Amino acid sequence: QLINTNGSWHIN
Amino acid sequence: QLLEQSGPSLVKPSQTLSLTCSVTGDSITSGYWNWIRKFPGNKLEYMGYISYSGSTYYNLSLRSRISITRDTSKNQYYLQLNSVTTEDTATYYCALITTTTYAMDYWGQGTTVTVSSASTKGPSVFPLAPSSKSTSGGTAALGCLVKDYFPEPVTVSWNSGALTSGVHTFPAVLQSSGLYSLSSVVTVPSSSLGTQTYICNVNHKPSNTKVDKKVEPKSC
Amino acid sequence: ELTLTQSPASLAVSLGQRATISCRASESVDGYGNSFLHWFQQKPGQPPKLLIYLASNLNSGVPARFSGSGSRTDFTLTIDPVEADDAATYYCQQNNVDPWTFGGGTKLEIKRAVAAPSVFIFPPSDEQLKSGTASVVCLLNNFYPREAKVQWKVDNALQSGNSQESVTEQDSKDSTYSLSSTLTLSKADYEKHKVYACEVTHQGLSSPVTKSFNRGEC
Repeated sequence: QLINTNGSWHIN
Repeated sequence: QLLEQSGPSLVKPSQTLSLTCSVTGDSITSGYWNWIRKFPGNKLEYMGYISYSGSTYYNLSLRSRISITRDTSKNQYYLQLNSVTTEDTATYYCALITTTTYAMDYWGQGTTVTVSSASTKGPSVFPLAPSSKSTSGGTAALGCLVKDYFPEPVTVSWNSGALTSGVHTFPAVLQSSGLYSLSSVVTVPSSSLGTQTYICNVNHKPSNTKVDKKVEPKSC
Repeated sequence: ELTLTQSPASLAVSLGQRATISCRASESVDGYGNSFLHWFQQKPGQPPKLLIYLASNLNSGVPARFSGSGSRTDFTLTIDPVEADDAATYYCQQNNVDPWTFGGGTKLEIKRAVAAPSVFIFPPSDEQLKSGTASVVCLLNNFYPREAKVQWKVDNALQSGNSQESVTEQDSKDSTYSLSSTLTLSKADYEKHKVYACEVTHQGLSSPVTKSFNRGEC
């Protein structure tokens, strides 16, 4: 369930 | 599920553009809430989002003069763009990204925004009457000339939306006066002209104007 | 910084054939086993519509004629078979590398049989004549291909600098285009003359067609 930060997606 | 858009369609240069997206269906405390804009022909530029948590992400080209905010009780979010110029003239779409697709999967209809010091002006609507100079076979063409309005856009429907088959609404032309002009036409059976009623509905939101024009046959 | 390059800018494909549009990223848009590249379709007066999410997944309510493939930097949208309803502009979008971008677009045109326009003409209304201006309007209905030529004649004299025109996007059903041209004269000028004519050249016509009316006559 990816989440996005400053343009990039990633887990947790 | 509906993303409704609100805001001014006309902004003066060096001033601030404020747009609103009202969401009905699910809460904005879920997903990512974005603004995108489409330039007059026809490039798309991503503007940015406010997340479910209230964190924002901006396109670096816009980081200087952009602000995206939200209101969770009203379930709305907003776009603020400062020091606006004629290069900010575009159509402004709001859109949602869910984690089901991780893509922009729901959109709003958009808000056409013109940057100008000129004031708005409602259209004059004149008939384009069917006659022996616009018939071929059992087919007659008729229309409406939507003349001298500002700014864009105008939308035309026929018989309140009942009549869609054979309807052509043309792109507007910018006249030398600086006012737009647009035609809309439709082909119908020529045998019906005497017994069937045809009305164009012209919507010009920028001037808060709606005009219904009934078009009748030309007989000498 | 990151650029998405679409190819070609415009593509002409016949009904029931295959269409392929490419999108190339300067850097990878992959992440966590996924390619963060998506395909949208936009028609005039409408928002973009999601066709393919994550490179190769079909959005719900989108026909199976649409498919997506590729990875890393090289991606491809495919329409097979292409239908009349598929006339639109197509965009790729990536959302995993700052800054987020779209491709420049690829317009898809349906190839079909040559069709000559039906030419129609409309005198100005009297109501507008009251304003001191006359708009005469020439309509070219349902023609293929797009390239058409419209010249105005007033009492058989060729006009220039006093008319404008626009063309619709391709029809979603019959794959034709339509054109509208407007001649604008002052009331005085319009009343000084008699024959108002629109001359049309198109591939579907053996010879140029001159569609006209006479002021005061049926």
